[PDB]
Amino acid sequence: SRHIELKYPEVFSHGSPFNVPAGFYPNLDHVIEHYRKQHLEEEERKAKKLAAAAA
Amino acid sequence: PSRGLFRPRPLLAGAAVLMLYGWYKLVKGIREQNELAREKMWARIHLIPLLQAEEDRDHVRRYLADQAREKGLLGENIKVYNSDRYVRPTFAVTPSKPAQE
Amino acid sequence: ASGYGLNGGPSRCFPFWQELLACYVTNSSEDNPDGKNKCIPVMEDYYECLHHRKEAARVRALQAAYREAEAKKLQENPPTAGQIRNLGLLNKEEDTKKVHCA
Amino acid sequence: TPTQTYQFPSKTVKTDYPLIDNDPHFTRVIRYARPSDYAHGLAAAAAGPAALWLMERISPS
Amino acid sequence: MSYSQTINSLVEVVLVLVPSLVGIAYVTVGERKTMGSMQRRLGPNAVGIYGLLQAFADALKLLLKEYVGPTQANLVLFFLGPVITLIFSLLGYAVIPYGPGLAVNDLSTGILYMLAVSSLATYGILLAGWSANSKYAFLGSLRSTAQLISYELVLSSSILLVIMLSGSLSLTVIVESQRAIWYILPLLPVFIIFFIGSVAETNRAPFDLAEAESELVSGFMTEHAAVIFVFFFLAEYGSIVLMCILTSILFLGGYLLISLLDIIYNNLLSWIVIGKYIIFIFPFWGPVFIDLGLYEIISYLYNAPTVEGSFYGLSLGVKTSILIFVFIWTRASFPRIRFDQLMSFCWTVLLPILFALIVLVPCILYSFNIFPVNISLL
Amino acid sequence: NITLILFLIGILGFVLNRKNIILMLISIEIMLLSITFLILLSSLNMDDIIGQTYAIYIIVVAGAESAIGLGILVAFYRLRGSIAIEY
Amino acid sequence: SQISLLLLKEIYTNGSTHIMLDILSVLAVISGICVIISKNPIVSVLHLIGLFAYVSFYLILIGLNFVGLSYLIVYIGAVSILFLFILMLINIRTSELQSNTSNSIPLTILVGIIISSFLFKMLPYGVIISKNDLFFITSKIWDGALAENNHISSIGNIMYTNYNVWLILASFILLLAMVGAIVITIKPR
Amino acid sequence: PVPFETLIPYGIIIAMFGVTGAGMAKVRHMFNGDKRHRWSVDQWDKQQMERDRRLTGHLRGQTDNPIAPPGFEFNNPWKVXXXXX
Amino acid sequence: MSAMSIYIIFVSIIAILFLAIDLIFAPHNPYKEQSRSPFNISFFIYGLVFLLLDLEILLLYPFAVSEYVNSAYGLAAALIFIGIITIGFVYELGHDALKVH
Amino acid sequence: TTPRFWSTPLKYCRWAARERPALFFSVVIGALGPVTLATVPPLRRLIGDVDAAPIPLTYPIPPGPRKQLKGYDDDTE
Amino acid sequence: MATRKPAFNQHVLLDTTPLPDSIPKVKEIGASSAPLLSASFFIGARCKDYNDDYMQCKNENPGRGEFECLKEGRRVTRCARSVLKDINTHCLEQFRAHWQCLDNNNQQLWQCRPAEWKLNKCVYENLKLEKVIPDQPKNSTPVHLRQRQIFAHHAIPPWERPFIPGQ
Ligand SMILES: CCCCCCCCCCCCO[C@@H]1O[C@H](CO)[C@@H](O[C@H]2O[C@H](CO)[C@@H](O)[C@H](O)[C@H]2O)[C@H](O)[C@H]1O
Ligand SMILES: CCCCCCCCCCCCO[C@@H]1O[C@H](CO)[C@@H](O[C@H]2O[C@H](CO)[C@@H](O)[C@H](O)[C@H]2O)[C@H](O)[C@H]1O
Ligand SMILES: CCCCCCCCCCCCO[C@@H]1O[C@H](CO)[C@@H](O[C@H]2O[C@H](CO)[C@@H](O)[C@H](O)[C@H]2O)[C@H](O)[C@H]1O
Ligand SMILES: CCCCCCCCCCCCO[C@@H]1O[C@H](CO)[C@@H](O[C@H]2O[C@H](CO)[C@@H](O)[C@H](O)[C@H]2O)[C@H](O)[C@H]1O
Repeated sequence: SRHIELKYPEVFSHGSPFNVPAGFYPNLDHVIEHYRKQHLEEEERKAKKLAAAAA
Repeated sequence: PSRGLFRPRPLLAGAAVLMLYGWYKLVKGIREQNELAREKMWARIHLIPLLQAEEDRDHVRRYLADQAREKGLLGENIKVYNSDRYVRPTFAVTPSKPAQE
Repeated sequence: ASGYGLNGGPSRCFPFWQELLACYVTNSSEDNPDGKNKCIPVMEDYYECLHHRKEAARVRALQAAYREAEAKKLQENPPTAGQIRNLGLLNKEEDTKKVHCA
Repeated sequence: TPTQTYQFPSKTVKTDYPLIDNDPHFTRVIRYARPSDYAHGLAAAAAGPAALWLMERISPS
Repeated sequence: MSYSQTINSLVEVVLVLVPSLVGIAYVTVGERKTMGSMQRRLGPNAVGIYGLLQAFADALKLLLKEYVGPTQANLVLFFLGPVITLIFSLLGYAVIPYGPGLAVNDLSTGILYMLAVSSLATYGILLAGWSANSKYAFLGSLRSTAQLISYELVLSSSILLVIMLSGSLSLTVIVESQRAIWYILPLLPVFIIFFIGSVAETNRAPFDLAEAESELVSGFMTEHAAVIFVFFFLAEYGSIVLMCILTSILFLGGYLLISLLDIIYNNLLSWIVIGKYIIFIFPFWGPVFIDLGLYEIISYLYNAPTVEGSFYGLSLGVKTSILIFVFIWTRASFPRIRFDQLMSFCWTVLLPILFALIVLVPCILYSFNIFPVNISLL
Repeated sequence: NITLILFLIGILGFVLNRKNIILMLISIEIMLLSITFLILLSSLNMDDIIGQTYAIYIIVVAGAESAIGLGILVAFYRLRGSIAIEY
Repeated sequence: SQISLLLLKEIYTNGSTHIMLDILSVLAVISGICVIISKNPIVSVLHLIGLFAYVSFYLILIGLNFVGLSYLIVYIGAVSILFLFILMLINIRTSELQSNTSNSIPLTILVGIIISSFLFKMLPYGVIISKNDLFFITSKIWDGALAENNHISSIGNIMYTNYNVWLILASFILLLAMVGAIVITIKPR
Repeated sequence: PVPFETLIPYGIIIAMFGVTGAGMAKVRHMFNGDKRHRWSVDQWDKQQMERDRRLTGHLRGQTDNPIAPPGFEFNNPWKVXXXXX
Repeated sequence: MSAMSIYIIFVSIIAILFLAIDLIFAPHNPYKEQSRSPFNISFFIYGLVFLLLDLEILLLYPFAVSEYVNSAYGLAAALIFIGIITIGFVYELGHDALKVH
Repeated sequence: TTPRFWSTPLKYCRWAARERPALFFSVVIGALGPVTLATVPPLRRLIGDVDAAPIPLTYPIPPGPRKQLKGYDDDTE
Repeated sequence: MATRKPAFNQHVLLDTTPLPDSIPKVKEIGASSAPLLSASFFIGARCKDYNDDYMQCKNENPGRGEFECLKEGRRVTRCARSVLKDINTHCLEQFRAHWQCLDNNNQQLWQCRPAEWKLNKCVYENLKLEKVIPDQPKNSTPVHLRQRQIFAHHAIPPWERPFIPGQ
């Protein structure tokens, strides 16, 4: 592997919630969509795995 | 010559009731302090946008002056960050000497 | 990179770190090896936020040109500090004009 | 529909069955437990003291 | 600001230090005068008109006394050791508020400043008994050092219970929080544990047996290292006064004084603009207070900065004095505890209770929604 | 630059020590102070409170090794009667 | 027309002097050598008590009040006291702890040069930031000042929640130093 | 009876604490411009007082003019340091 | 200058003056004119248990000035930290490690 | 003489309350902390004593799209 | 410049260079700290929408909001300037009485309730503007409308009554 997958992707949710200046935190909706795709693909892969082999 | 002033039963009862009264007065006070804090925060929130706006024009002013001071001195502007974000200055150019005073 | 600063938070360089983590996760995978190359500039911006070496280098140069430029031009009358402590005050309009040289 | 069904970045784990919760509440874990879980838990529980008793009878302390 | 900061700083430093030094010198006269009333005798009444110069003569007598310090391979321990003991003794005063924020330093971590100065104090006892030329006497200095470190934990664990109610380590904020109630009432056990710890920390009777047995084994060939130094005595009495002021800051009202204005407002209801000031009470009448002569002067004299500051100092002064009395009364009331017995009291009686209260108090604070805010308010 | 100087001092404490096993206890602590001071000064330079937390835990572990070390030194002294190396 | 950039001396919000840091660093170094050269282990520990206070003051003088006070409460208040106890009680003969330091003097030049010449490059720019000279500029913010916390309050905000695993592992380290130190030293019952 | 002569030292201590608090509040009142001093101050309060010196010249000066004077957009202080960072 | 600095100097100066009276005025004379025994383990234990409990109580001070935010989750963790340290105290109470009884 | 807790637990609790009072009531006060956390809040909400909302510690950004304001523009200077 | 609090600051750097002509200009607010806190609730009663647009705008542009949100900042200073002008035109006597009180009370609102109550009645009657602290508890009297203030240095006289908007 030349790619590292974060063991803890929840670091994107880190950050103090106090004394936050406006425009300090970057927009991470595209990060959220990458991790949403990944969850949906594993759900579907497993669904194909245990539904196309249980019939 | 036993006296009730030092008998354990009146003392524990007296000490107990004092602690409950003080614990009633602590409960009410901290509840008032926490509501005074709510009004202090909302008071600073309604002022934060006017105060930040006057700061923001000052940051735009000095940055545009520093960008010009460079173009007139070094012939161009040296890019520090590859991003277009405004980063608040760490170092500044300073006159060689302070005002006489 | 923790996201918590000395005054109740957040940390000054935390935006660059999240911008760097976002770039790596969303452009680099096992399919494309060179996706991480779009991260090279973003990492420099984060190494620069923490250490400020390139900014120091710009200022040392710009400051040397500024001092060598204001050390040779003719000076009419430098404003005293007391004059520049009355700048923008409600009753010292004469001193504000001198500071502004307008 | 709140319009943000997936709102937080989460770790996907390669497992064999569909994920229900990455972090269930304690009350739900007890509620969804099968009666086999109760036998298995009690069987293990008694195994500790019973090992110490059997180990006492055979090699006495 | 109006005038130079350096002048401001000097005026505040002299206004706090010089009146505190004259006070530490009358605590010594007061100990003797109090012990004598309780012991059916008199205190000092001869050096001075009412014995009020007794401290001055005793302090001056020591200064002019020859010192027999060995000075053998030590010219920095003898002449620079004890001097810094007195610097440490006066360092805690700079965080004392004589009014809201009226301190040399208004420090947010004021409590952790005082804990640091207490830990430094242990050295003076350990170094003072280092010059003791005796096997058992040297061990007594270690035993006194072990009494200080143990009762410091009692003092620091107890302060942590006030910080939980206050939310801050600023002595000003700690007192201002007590406008709701003095901390002695809701933290009654914690107060009586703090006072006992403070006497043991000061190494005063009934907790001084460790350093007391030292004078018994000197023999006929040795000497002590406190034969002429007023330094250690000034440090001792200064520590007692500072402990009493801290006890009054944390549990009594600090500088907070019961306010009559609130009591008279509730009772009075017949407000009159003609200056009569009729009262709707059973012992009331028609007062004849002069608007031009008395009420105008009284009202202005109430809000003058000097007057309000004077009654805040007098409040903190009365409460420190009451606690100084309890120190002297305690010394005149009990025998001495053996070192082993005091160590059991600290470690097997007062620390377990404090740790149990360390659990309980935040649990109650959460249960009644009474965690305070930790931002700058009050 | 102060943090590196003190790290040398603790290291040179081991360079110049043939007999003191007490001074090796002292030189370990000087090295811990230099490393904590470095983390603390770099923490103020990056606006990061997590460096202050890591410094705090290094102070706790440092005291705990002092307790574990001086206790072992007491166990050694009870049977040997000297803390001196026969060099 | 006249210089747009103007430099003035602050009057009532003028902070502290950088000089105090060069004084404290020089004092910290001087006492540092005196630790490793002193014949008596007692004097070395006293010079160590001196060093711990110079660093504590440097930290308080640069705004790290709670950690500097914590250093003063723990190192001078408790760690060094345990060092005085053991030292003032063990029988120490000072002649048996003295070694020929001159034999070791050549290796001191060698080790000092090599270690310093490597570690220095490793440090970040901001530790070695201190003729035109750079100055550090600072300005004010309002949204990030609404409810500013002292550092202890900020450490507290994250110490018992986000990074609570460190507290759990340290509590077990202290627990081990308690049980283990008593087991190796005391006579049971 | 009351032994007032033993109470005399206690009055001196109370009077000493009184004169410290009496005089300290007076000099801080004149230091702050014949106005009461500020106490539990934070970054906000300190910056609010710096802006009071921007409008009036005094850290405790006050004015309720909705329009800032000319030159106010230039006197915003940016503190310069040599070592801290 | 700062009040803290002027205060420390003044305390330092007073100490010098009291010292000077002794050197200037008090009389002076030029003439300024080996065993082994085991030490009690108790002395070690007093500093040992102090050092560990002092650190643990120190680690609790940040909780007291951050309780409004720590709240229930913070309370729980701080109680788990209190319970572990208490169990160690019950061990020194159980073995009379302080050797006081 | 002294009882055994496992053999007679209630008679031990009397002996410890009488013979080891500082220790016994430390364990008791300690246990009252977990009791108060499990009883008072349910009783508080039974009688209507609600918890206060958290106070604001960051500027309270409004959720949703911006409101597209009109007024107070450059022409109103 | 950097938001770090300074530790060894001895000098101030000013810059007389003005903003470029292209940026539309604004007149900055000239009220001090204490007048702003007296009118802080009145400004948030009227300027809340504009104050919220500005913060929402800067949020929508991360790292680029000082620029890119100038027009909105100019709208917040004009709206706040309109409230300060109105208090001066109508509530000047009570307004000064309030913030000069806060001047000698550590700028603490609970210390100056009687002055605020009289200023609240003037503003509400002249500008219809009311002070609302959001999310206050419902089982108790609002802290700002309470006859007794525990943490007040001076007792509130019984005849001084809290202003309720409509009674
Ligand atoms: C800055 C001013 C002070 C500088 C230092 C001046 C000297 C300070 C030491 C003296 C202060 C009083 O100190 C204390 O006085 C009393 C005298 O009543 C002594 O007490 C002594 O006399 C009484 C007489 O009743 C005996 O019961 C007691 O057994 C005995 O010890 C104490 O031993 C001493 O510790
Ligand atoms: C939680 C605490 C927070 C507040 C901390 C305040 C600390 C103030 C203490 C600084 C003074 C030094 O500490 C103090 O020094 C003197 C002398 O060294 C000691 O006094 C000791 O020596 C004197 C004279 O030699 C003896 O009369 C006395 O019997 C003996 O106790 C005190 O026991 C100690 O309390
Ligand atoms: C701490 C701040 C710096 C120090 C400030 C104060 C410095 C004071 C220095 C001068 C001190 C003079 O003090 C004086 O010294 C001399 C010389 O030792 C003493 O003289 C004594 O010893 C000499 C030794 O030759 C004898 O001959 C002489 O008979 C005897 O009296 C005096 O008794 C003493 O009173
Ligand atoms: C939140 C606070 C919680 C407080 C918890 C209190 C701790 C309870 C458990 C520890 C106490 C029980 O543990 C018990 O300790 C006592 C006192 O040393 C021991 O006591 C016995 O042994 C020691 C050592 O030989 C003797 O000095 C002592 O005279 C003897 O009675 C018991 O052998 C031990 O079983």
